[PDB]
Amino acid sequence: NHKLSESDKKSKLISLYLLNLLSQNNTTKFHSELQYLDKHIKNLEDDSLLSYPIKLDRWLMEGSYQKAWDLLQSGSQNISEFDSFTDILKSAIRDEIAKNTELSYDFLPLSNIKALLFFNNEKETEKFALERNWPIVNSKVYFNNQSKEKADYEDEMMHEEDQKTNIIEKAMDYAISIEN
Amino acid sequence: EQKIQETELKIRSKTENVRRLEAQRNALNDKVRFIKDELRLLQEPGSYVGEVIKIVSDKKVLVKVQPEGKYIVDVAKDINVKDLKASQRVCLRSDSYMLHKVLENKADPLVSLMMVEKVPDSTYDMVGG
Amino acid sequence: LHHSEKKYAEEDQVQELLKVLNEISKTTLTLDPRYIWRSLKDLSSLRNQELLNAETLCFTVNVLYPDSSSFKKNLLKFITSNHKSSVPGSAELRNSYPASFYSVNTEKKTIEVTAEINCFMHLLVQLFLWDSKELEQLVEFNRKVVIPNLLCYYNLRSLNLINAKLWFYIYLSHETLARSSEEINSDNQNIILRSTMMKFLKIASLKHDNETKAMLINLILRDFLNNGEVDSASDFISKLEYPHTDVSSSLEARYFFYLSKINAIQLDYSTANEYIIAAIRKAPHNSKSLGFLQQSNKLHCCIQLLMGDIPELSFFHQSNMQKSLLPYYHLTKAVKLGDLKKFTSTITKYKQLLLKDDTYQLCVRLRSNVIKTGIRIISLTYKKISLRDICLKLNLDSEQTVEYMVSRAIRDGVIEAKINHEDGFIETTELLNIYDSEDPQQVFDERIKFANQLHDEYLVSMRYPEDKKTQQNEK
Amino acid sequence: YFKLKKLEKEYELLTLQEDYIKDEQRHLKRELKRAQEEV
Amino acid sequence: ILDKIFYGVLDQGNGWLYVYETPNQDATYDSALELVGQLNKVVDQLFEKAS
Amino acid sequence: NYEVSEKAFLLTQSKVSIEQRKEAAEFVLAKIKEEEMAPYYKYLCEEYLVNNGQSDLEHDEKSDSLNEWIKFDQELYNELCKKNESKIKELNEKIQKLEEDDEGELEQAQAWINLGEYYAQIGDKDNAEKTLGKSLSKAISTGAKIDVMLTIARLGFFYNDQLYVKEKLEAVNSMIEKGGDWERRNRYKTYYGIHCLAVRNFKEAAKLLVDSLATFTSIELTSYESIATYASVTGLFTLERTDLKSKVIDSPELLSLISTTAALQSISSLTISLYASDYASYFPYLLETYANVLIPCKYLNRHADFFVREMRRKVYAQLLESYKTLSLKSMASAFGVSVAFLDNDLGKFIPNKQLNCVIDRVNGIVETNRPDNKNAQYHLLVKQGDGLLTKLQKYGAAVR
Amino acid sequence: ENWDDVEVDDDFTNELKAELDRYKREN
Repeated sequence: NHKLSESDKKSKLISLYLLNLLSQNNTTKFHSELQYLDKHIKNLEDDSLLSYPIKLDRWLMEGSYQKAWDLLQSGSQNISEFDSFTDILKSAIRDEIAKNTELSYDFLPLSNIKALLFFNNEKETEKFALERNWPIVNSKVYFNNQSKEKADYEDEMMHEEDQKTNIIEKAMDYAISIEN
Repeated sequence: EQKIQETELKIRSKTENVRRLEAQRNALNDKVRFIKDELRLLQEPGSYVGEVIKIVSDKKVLVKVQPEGKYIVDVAKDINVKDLKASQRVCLRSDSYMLHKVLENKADPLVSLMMVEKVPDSTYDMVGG
Repeated sequence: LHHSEKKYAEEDQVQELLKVLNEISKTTLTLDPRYIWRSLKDLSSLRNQELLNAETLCFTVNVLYPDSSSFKKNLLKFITSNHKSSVPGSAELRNSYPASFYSVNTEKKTIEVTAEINCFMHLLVQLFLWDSKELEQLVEFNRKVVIPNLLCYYNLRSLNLINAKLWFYIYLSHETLARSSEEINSDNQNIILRSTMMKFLKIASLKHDNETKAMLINLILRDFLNNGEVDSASDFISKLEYPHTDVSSSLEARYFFYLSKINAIQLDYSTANEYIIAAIRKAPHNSKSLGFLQQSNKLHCCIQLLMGDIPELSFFHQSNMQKSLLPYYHLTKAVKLGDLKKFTSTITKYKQLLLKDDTYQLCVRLRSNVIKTGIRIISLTYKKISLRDICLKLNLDSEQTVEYMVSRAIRDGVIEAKINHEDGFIETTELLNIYDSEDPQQVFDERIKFANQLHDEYLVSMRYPEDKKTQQNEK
Repeated sequence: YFKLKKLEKEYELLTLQEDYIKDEQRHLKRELKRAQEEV
Repeated sequence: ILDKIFYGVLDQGNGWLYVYETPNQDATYDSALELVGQLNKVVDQLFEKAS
Repeated sequence: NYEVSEKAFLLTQSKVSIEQRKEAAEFVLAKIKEEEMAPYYKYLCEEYLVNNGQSDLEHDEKSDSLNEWIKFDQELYNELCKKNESKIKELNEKIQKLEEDDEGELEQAQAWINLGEYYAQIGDKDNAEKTLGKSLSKAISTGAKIDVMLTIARLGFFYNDQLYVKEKLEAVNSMIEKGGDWERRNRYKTYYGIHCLAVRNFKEAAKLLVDSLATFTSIELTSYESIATYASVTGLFTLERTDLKSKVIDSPELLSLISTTAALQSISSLTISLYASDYASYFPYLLETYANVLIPCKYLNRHADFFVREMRRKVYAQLLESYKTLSLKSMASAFGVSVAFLDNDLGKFIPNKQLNCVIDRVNGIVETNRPDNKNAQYHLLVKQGDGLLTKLQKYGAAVR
Repeated sequence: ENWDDVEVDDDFTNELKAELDRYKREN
């Protein structure tokens, strides 16, 4: 606890650090320094600089991109020195929506996705579909829901193929453990 | 003594791997030894069945066998004639013809027909008027 | 009057000291002195109030003082002591006996009695200080003396349990001093305290003492929460140096209580949900453990609300502690019903009650769980529901806001449905019928593992308490 | 130093007693099945 | 249908009788639930007699 | 003393038919004056605290009752103490003769039996239980032992004692040998059925209430129409449609109740509407029964509206199995249900998995889900198995 | 008891009679 250090750049650089952990998409250390600060109540509420990155992540997991994207584009505080993280953080919403439409949406028209991803031109929609390998039909986009090789990590748990063989092998090992 | 101090945990660790398994092995081995030694007990002629009638000062008890006649045998050295009385079911040994132990007492009904009912269920509330 | 008072309590203290003195002299027995020290804390706490403070004065006079002459005078200076003619050299209980710490061989320095006497001397000091609640200079004076004394001794197998309970009072007296008054010296004092805990913990790793490391880890994990360093707690628990064998049930419940709070900010509630449940079963139900069960149950209700699933409500009313559980009762009702204004008004009035336990910050993130749970509830109602009808029940803003929230939860496999824009409704992709799949087979394997584990744990202690029956002569 | 090496020899004695009981007790199971059926 | 004479389900909209009636399976739930329920009373008697 | 506890409960909270409070208040005032109980006139002050429709007017002007003064005074209290001191003088005169005589164990117990009735009629609860324990050990048979339980059950129904009364209830049942004794059967099944009410067991409530030996009707605790009242309420849960046409509709004990007591109407309006599965007639009979049955009864109004949620759950399952796909407006013009308020009514069940109904919000039609399968049945073993393993780990680690 | 065993609903209590009224009027 040190009450003799106060400056306009003190709360500014702390807010920039919270935007760096969100830019790299890390929720581990980002959820740590929020509760642990000099003042974790007054400085994170009345001050608009420290409360700016809080409303971005809280509304990100909430699922509301209407008022969350406004602070990353038309916001007041992101103009001058906070515009560096905008080129990344704004690209995080379009990546999450792109992964959401691959499951719950089989196909959707190209006119709606332009407004969903907040694009001012149709060339950005077609260019973004090529990076994610999206087949394009007339006035529509298709999603085949293609996955990667196996899943995640931790071999022999929901990862390698033919998991029913190991279940049988493990089930036969309980009778030996009883005799031991 | 860096190596000796780190191995001090094995003092009580190996002790639990011996004393615990020793009792489980001895209890299992004694069960095997008692079964293999049962052949000597199966070849034993066994014992008869009789009842105690009267006693004397010679440590000779009168045993009445139901199928056979009466035989006056000697009580065991671990017992005496103080705990023996009339109408007592006991165990009469065969080969040595001596008393072993006491089984049970005589039943309440005697002679031909004896009706014994203690503390019946009939009360004053069961009889009206 | 005061003469017969000092002889009664000192004789009771020496009687308990001679019992543990002969046990550590023959070979090494660490089990018997440990069971006596459990009741020693309760017997000494009640005894310190009776016969005033004069029971500990003659105990220092009896045994030889390596460091302890000037330490008792500093303790008697703060209370403004009146002279009873207590000057050492009056009462002599030794009188040249072997169990009395024979004096001639002690004064000639041909034998060393300081090992058991000095380590036990510091134990009775912290017990009287915790009863009278003395602070400031008296707290710092003890912390400065004890640290070099523990470094000088080799800390044998029997010596590691003497100071095992002393570290608890070092951290306890330092936290009560900071919460009482805040100054610039309170922050610099905690820096040295952090280095002292790590130096002694690393030395205890070679001795492999079960109770010593159990008390340290409980104090170190709590220090990371107050100092606010998560990265130190993440790597500390990765080593897994905490033995589960001989540690007490009270020390185990404190260990699992910290893991639930650490994993709460890591967004993994699968492992954190088991640690908060296991900590309740390991904690006693007695009155002295009510303080731990009160805080542990407050965390369990918050974890379930963070998992998106409504827990069993029967725990609130059936328990007798519901007086403190009233703020958490309205939180579950707001998340379940999905009312937006009810949740904001609940955390506003109860913010004062949620500030002490630092659970108000977790309630800020429950704002998202209000809608995410409501979407899961309405999805489990009807397989096909209109898009505009969802905003009518929850009083949402528009159809573009609900469109993102439904597709957000399916990433973790929560809703398990699909949104049809051309059709106009949201169809649920869950047909159940898992009886034809292999998914329940994986859960059934872990259940039998718990059975064979308890069977092996049943073999851990079975014959062990009966091992001394055969060697001891019976009838 | 003399008593230090005696502790290592004690572990060898406890190992020989541990390996014998585990081998003998498991061997009693074969003898128990025989003894019960023969009598 | 409600009297359990013949198990079935009707259709009011299209006016049809959909396939409904199916047999049950024992030794799965009812036999296991009643078995665990009886074993729960045994565990309650173990701790009661252990003290 | 059935009307004593009934009229006292009507003055606690009544939201329907406030005119019944007048006949209830005028009865409890004339009953206490004609009886020997001192404190039951004083208990009216503490028992009605914090209740809607207050019967006491002192500092609270919100009382809606017709008789607003229950206030305790020393005028009636002193008159009741004179009858208590005059009666105990006659009993102690007889007990003193019994102590000097001591003929058998029946006369020694009869001294405490007269006290067990005296201390129960003067308003003593714990003092009466101390007198009943002496007569229990001095009883010559089980005939005088069950009369002790009758007084215990009397003080237990008024004060709602689920511990001391339930323990002594099974004590007389077990003893040495139960047998076919009428006293240990008829009385046990009725009293234990009342204890199952408050705890809402519903497993033994249908068997020990809907099915009764003949009339019961001891008149001391509960009455004839009361046993048949709870039978209609409890018979709608455990008893399925097979037993509704046997032990409910065709039960001979309920055939003469229609022509006798017309104030119940729970064995006709509720039974016929459920057996015919007609929601049009079943809806208006819910509030008519809720007013004249659930509210006046002591063991019902404590829950009340919860029963409305449970009773409506029964009729929703009756229609669900009668169709697969149905429009929402079909039952609106036929069974008289509101389409706008139908989603809120079914919204308290379907998300809780209480009903399989599925309504399509697009075309406004209702569907039917799978009522039973193997997966839903194994979920009960998961919660039962995991809950059992907790006791094994808790009791296993506690003993060491 | 807990969940809906106690709180139940506390709504649409006296409004059940209004459902039959609106059906016999607006018809």
